[PDB]
Amino acid sequence: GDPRAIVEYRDLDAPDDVDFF
Amino acid sequence: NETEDHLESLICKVGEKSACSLESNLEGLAGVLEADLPNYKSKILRLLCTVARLLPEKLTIYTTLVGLLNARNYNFGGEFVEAMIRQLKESLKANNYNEAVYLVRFLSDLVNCHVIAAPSMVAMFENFVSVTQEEDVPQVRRDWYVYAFLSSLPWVGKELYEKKDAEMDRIFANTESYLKRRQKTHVPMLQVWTADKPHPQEEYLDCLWAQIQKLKKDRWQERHILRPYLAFDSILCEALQHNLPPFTPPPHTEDSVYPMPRVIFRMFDYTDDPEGPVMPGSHSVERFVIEENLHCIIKSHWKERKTCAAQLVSYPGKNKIPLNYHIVEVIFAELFQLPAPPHIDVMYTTLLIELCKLQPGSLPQVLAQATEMLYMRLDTMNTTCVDRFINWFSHHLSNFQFRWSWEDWSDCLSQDPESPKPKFVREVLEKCMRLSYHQRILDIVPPTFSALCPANPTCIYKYGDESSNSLPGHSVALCLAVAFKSKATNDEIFSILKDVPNPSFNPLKIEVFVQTLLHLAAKSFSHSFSALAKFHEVFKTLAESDEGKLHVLRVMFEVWRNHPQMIAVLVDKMIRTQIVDCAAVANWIFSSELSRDFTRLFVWEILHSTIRKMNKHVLKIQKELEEAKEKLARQHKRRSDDGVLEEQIERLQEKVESAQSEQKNLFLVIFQRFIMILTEHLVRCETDGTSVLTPWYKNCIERLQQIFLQHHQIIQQYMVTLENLLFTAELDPHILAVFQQFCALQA
Amino acid sequence: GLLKALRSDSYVELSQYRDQHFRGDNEEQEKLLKKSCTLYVGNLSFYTTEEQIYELFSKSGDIKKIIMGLDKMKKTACGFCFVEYYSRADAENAMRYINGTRLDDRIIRTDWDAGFKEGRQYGRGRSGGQVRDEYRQDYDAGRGGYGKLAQN
Ligand SMILES: CN1CN([C@@H]2O[C@H](COP(=O)(O)OP(=O)(O)OP(=O)(O)O)[C@@H](O)[C@H]2O)c2nc(N)[nH]c(=O)c21
Repeated sequence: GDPRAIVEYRDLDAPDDVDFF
Repeated sequence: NETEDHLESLICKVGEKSACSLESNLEGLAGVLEADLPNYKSKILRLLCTVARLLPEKLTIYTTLVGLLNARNYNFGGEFVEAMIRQLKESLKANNYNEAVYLVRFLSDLVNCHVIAAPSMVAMFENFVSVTQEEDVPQVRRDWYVYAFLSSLPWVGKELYEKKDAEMDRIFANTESYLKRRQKTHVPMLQVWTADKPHPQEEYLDCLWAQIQKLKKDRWQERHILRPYLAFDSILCEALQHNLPPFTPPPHTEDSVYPMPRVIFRMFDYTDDPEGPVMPGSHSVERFVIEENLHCIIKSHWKERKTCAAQLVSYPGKNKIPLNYHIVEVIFAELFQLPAPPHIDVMYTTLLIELCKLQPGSLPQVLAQATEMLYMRLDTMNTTCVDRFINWFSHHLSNFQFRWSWEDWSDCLSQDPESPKPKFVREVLEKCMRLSYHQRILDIVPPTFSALCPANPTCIYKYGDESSNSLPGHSVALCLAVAFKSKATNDEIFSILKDVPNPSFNPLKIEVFVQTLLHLAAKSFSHSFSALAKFHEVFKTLAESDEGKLHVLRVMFEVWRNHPQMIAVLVDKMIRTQIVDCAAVANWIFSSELSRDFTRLFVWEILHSTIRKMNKHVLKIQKELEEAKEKLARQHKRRSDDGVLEEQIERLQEKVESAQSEQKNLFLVIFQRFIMILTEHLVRCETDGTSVLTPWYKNCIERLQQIFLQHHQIIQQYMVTLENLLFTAELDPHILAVFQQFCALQA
Repeated sequence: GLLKALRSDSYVELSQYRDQHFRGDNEEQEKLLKKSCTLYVGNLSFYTTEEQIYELFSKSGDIKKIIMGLDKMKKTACGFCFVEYYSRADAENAMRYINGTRLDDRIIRTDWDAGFKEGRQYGRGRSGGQVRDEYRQDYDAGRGGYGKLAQN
């Protein structure tokens, strides 16, 4: 029995992400 | 094209298991070859050269074949040896010395087939050895050349000695005169185990010369090499003899690069297999040929793990040997060898898994035995090899549902917690947790080992409800918390943070902000990435100063101090987002906050990852500049054959120069830090009059060695500044020893 | 030149799966796949946190970005992820060595992907999860349980 609740990424607002470096 | 691929299939098909005897296949293929010789001369020449360069593990087989064709044609043979010598010349001009060794070996076994007269080969070997008499030439050259000569001996030694024993004895005397005056400074930096028992890790040349001497005392009577040409007696004995032209090795050039010296990895012994065939002795040439063949087999099939395992399991030999132990030992030698393994570590672990799949009845016991044996020698293993062992073990167990007999290692409990064995156990448990959950680790690990299990990975929010209101910024923390639940914008957060009591840098401001942010985004990695990227302009404005970057790193560490993986991934994302430069992540690992966690793996994994990203960035910008320059040149020449781009090229030139400068500064800062910390430790220990050899010192020094080994390719450029500024004569000999070993590694 | 037997790389070859919602013909999808750096990691457990995926696939080389497989409506993990490496070589190594290796006692299936845009992290399945999760019938604790069809 996996003793850890599933994560909730509901509002994981990922707008625009690039790697400046 | 059907002709060429048919010829390739014909040539390659010899050697594999087949119903017909090996001699029948060789004779039949030789007949087909002579049947098609007048129309496919160059095609067969090319195929033979390619098979002489890419199939060392069948080096005997094809050599036999090449004799039969010579027995059928003299001009063919002469042109084939001319081709081979020209190919060898090209290989030595290409700085690719491995195929050079293989070519030489082929030529020597070809001499065994009565193709080339022995005296010409004797002259070639004399030239090789005389290369050692050259003046002002690296020792890694002299080394490689002597290695090629001595490694060629195990195949043609009987013939050359029985033909020209006088010149052979003179050559051996010259080789001894050279080897007695070699430099061994590099051995400590390369030994997997520094202890001289129960298996000394001697340099490859010394061990090889020991095998050669033992073979010579045994009248050159080996018991492992396959020689199919023995049955082909009459045919070969009625064959003409070719003479190789006078060979002169290419002169030394600055751009030439030779293989770096290595150390044979010995960990087994015949006493470890009281039931199987007598394992070849550590100084027997059979164990060198077996290791070489296994290395070639692994290097020829490193892409398909299934095929690599199948080839290893079905490795043939003249006499039966404990092939399981040999395979495990060679695989571990590849995995642990310094500076870096031949291939990616996950390749070796997957190869071991597949081998166990093929031979579940015997190999798993050997693997367990080797695991316990490595554990029992942890007291002196190099820290880099320790890291590789920990990673391998963790992944390999993960595969088999973390099912180890930890009670057998209860000894670590009795001894010091910082001792290498308990430290290795704790790191293995931490990595195993990284592939599982804390509860799983607890359930699996025996109760008495609970003191070693890693701490539960829970966020530590300093501004919790239970936290007293006295500490400054609690109200601001609550306001930020509410704003985060309210999808606040950057300007709103700026206003919230404005009313913070300063004790262009406010450490309390950054503390409260980062703390709150991290706490709210503390239920998964992806949420943390999203929070960092979305609000990366607040980090960028608040962490303008490097002191601010260090403060952000420190606060992030305080928030997640029971979960090293989060540290690693969050600093990887902060670096990628240019939240904190790599120098800041360099000065944070040597800080007094991480002193208690300095010897843990995650710290060094983080450091290595930052260096790797920095190097990839530099290489990427360089590649972009190269592509732009090539496009500009192509456009210019095409237009001529019939300024903005030049400006972009100049700008990218300046950018690459700055990137290289920052790379150099990163490495210099790392080494200066190491030097300062080790000097302070040594001074304190000397004043206290205590033992200098403590686990902390060993870990730090071996980490410096690990950095050198990993990035020698780049530090070769900084050598001048390193010698002028950091590693000077005034430095303590203990620290300067690492730099001297690094210098001797390729000189 | 070089023997064709050695260059064989059967673990870094395109699969038979073609994207069903891709905006373009199969030819450009194949071009993208031949040069992509993103790996679709399948057969994950719902409870699997992303730290362990990050650790393991970092062991196979540096990682640039990780995207967990969210539910269409519940916004919870569905048992799939996207790993975007920094170089093609790292992705090839991950396919040759990470494909098939156990993780949480569950076999990991790694395949090439044509990149990542918005909307590519929510399962196309109309139940919210993964289509395979709606078609499978075998019990699996790490995948919630019986397939959506079994319950309804
Ligand atoms: C099985 N998948 C699923 N997948 C991606 O995972 C996300 C959700 O897909 P899904 O809910 O499994 O639906 P679908 O892809 O149609 O699955 P299937 O085709 O197996 O029915 C989408 O972005 C989809 O493209 C994949 N991407 C690649 N490259 N290879 C694959 O095998 C898969």
